[PDB]
Amino acid sequence: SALFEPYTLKDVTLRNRIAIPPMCQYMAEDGLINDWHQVHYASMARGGAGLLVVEATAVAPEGRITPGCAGIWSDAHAQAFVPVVQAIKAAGSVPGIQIAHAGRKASANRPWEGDDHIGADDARGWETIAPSAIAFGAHLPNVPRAMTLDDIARVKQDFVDAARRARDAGFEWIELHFAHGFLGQSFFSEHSNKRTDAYGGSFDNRSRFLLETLAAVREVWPENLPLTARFGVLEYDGRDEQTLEESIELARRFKAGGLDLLSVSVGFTIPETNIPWGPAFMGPIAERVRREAKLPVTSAWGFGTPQLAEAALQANQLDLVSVGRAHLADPHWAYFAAKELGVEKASWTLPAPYAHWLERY
Amino acid sequence: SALFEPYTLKDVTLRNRIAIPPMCQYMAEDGLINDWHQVHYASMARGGAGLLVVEATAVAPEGRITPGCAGIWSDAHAQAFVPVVQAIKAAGSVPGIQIAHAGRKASANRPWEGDDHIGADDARGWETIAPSAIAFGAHLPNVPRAMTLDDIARVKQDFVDAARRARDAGFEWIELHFAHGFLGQSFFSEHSNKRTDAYGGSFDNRSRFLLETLAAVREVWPENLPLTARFGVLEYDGRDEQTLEESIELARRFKAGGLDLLSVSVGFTIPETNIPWGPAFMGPIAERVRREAKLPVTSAWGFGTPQLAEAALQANQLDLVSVGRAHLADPHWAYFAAKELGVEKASWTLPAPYAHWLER
Ligand SMILES: Cc1cc2nc3c(=O)[nH]c(=O)nc-3n(C[C@H](O)[C@H](O)[C@H](O)COP(=O)(O)O)c2cc1C
Ligand SMILES: Cc1cc2nc3c(=O)[nH]c(=O)nc-3n(C[C@H](O)[C@H](O)[C@H](O)COP(=O)(O)O)c2cc1C
Ligand SMILES: CCOC(=O)/C(=N\O)C(=O)CC
Ligand SMILES: CCOC(=O)/C(=N\O)C(=O)CC
Ligand SMILES: CCOC(=O)/C(=N\O)C(=O)CC
Repeated sequence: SALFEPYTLKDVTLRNRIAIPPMCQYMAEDGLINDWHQVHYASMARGGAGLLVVEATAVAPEGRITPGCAGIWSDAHAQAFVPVVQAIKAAGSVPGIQIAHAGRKASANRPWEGDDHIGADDARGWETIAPSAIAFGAHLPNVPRAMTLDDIARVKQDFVDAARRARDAGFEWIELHFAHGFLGQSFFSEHSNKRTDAYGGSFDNRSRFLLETLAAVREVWPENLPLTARFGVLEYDGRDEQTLEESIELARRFKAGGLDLLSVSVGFTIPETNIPWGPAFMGPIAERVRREAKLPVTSAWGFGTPQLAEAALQANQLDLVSVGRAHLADPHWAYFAAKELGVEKASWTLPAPYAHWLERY
Repeated sequence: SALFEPYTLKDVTLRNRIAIPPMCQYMAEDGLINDWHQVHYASMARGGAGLLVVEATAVAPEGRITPGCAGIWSDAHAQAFVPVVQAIKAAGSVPGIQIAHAGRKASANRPWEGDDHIGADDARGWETIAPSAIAFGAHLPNVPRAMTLDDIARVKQDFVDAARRARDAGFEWIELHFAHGFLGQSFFSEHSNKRTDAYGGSFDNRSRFLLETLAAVREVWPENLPLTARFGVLEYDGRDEQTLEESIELARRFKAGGLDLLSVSVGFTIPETNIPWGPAFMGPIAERVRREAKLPVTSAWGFGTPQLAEAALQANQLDLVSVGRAHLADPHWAYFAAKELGVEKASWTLPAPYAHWLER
């Protein structure tokens, strides 16, 4: 089964092609993770996935999405991740982390607590930042302040500091969150970036924040550990042909800047779109990025059945299959997949205290 | 769905009828649980089960099955369970514990490391105790030492101390392990109990260790928290009708002694048996014990599908359905069952960080 072949990238070897993509839990306090996260991540790692990318972790307080988001903006925040890193490794999985800045989508309620921008008189809310003073709209009406050049320098340094903290906490894989309408994606998109300086306008200028952030992180993140990014390559906004061509060109420049693998996603930069949700719908687009930019890729958004995952690997559309919600439903999804794909000794996808009994069940 | 109706026993209310029965993990060291157990129990509790009975926990070192078994024979051992109690409660489940003594089946290798008695030359092993100096046989050939009267008093006190520790660690449900061929079951069974003193021979004498242990635990375990036991009610040894009748009579005595619920199982006292493994096969026997002894019951051994579990409750064969191996496969099995049984807002069987997204 292709899904259960190992994968080597730099000094990291994953035991299979099942990756758990970053999934915010909204359970942190002042950026500090706790026993929610410890059990959540350790249990999924024991389930058999080869790579576990920890949820979007804010590089700065105002870069959280919500008051429940994890942060890594201080050394104390980084130290809180050490037991998570070590528990993932103890389970035989590889610990990664996505470092992030929510941009104009920040200062929002948890999804089950309204999912919308926090009211201005609520002490929990904060002023958001973005390339331009333009609101997302819909449930996120707050207008961000437009970043200064000093803000751009500061946020880049926050990404650098976060990457060095992640390295010292023991993460073996890093993902820069340049997708999903957050700060990096919003610098790239003409919908959200109306700047008139070196960071807006032309393709080079709109790419600049992302390329400079990557280059600054590349200095501090080790060459021997995968340096990855998540990027929304189209918006489903009626501009898909031109946006794909630009996004693929940016992927080529990411590769020239030392990126090892690209997590291919959707932009979600504005609400006025028509995303054609369906099983494995990103497969063909991820394959085009992989082939045209000549970089390994992962993707998500509907690959969460064993056969869909296997087919995407056999078609060389992906190098790793990211399976998110299925792992919230069943932390042992990798074992479920091993059974469904007929892996020999499938129960030994799990540790011995489970595997021994399930072999004979 | 009957499987998702709450259950009240004494002061405890379970959010549904799904119980996770005790399942040894073989991952402790010197009786002390660790990160293996912490994540294992917390994750299953978040999965939605209403009751989580922690694995057989030895009341004394020689009462472990293996060198990896949990213990509660000191106050430090009990404190190690506190974070497990807290995590189970934080998930909205109810924490229970099975306290145990493996008797002649003790001093064995872990199941994936041979599953057999540790050899006499191997310093990891220890001398085992039992009612009589007679081996289980098969893969457990070591002949135990027959307990002295002082040994019997000591083991009873160990059960008392274990129950007191479980109480003060915050467990809300206790289960005495009188099943599965271990010490308590082996006092009851004529196969293993050849004693000629007050603890063997007649029905009263064979029951005595179990009834005295229950009574001693009763003096320390709170009246307002369920006091339960697991007991093998037949062996499938060609003596089933007589063994069932006297096991049910003992259950009546347990009831009179304050037992709140009986986990009905098989004896496993000797290897020479013919157990008819199959889906929900214990249903009819559990129902007979429940009805004849007038005690609430749970059982296991093949109820691990949503429809089998639901059917057993609708038929009033069980009060709680114990689902073991399915929770090792999927620690969110209760959520899987809620979906299968058409529970409204089934995803909210899980906590919010999962439930919100799975609803959509
Ligand atoms: C609860 C939840 C939280 C998420 N948080 C993140 C995140 O922190 N960073 C990110 O890039 N994507 C995040 N996503 C998107 C997922 O990584 C993934 O792309 C999505 O769940 C689709 O994959 P699936 O169909 O296998 O669930 C999240 C998704 C969910 C359901
Ligand atoms: C790994 C494992 C460990 C077990 N440990 C215990 C135990 O500590 N105490 C006990 O009374 N039964 C124990 N059992 C028996 C189970 O509680 C249960 O009766 C059995 O798994 C059958 O239920 P199931 O068909 O739902 O798995 C164990 C079973 C398994 C698979
Ligand atoms: C809908 C696109 O946005 C996401 O997938 C997401 N959370 O839901 C994140 O990226 C959190 C950082
Ligand atoms: C300096 C080179 O940049 C370009 O010419 C360009 N657009 O202006 C593209 O590459 C389109 C993606
Ligand atoms: C023979 C059946 O015995 C069991 O089910 C069991 N473990 O497998 C225990 O009870 C451990 C205390």
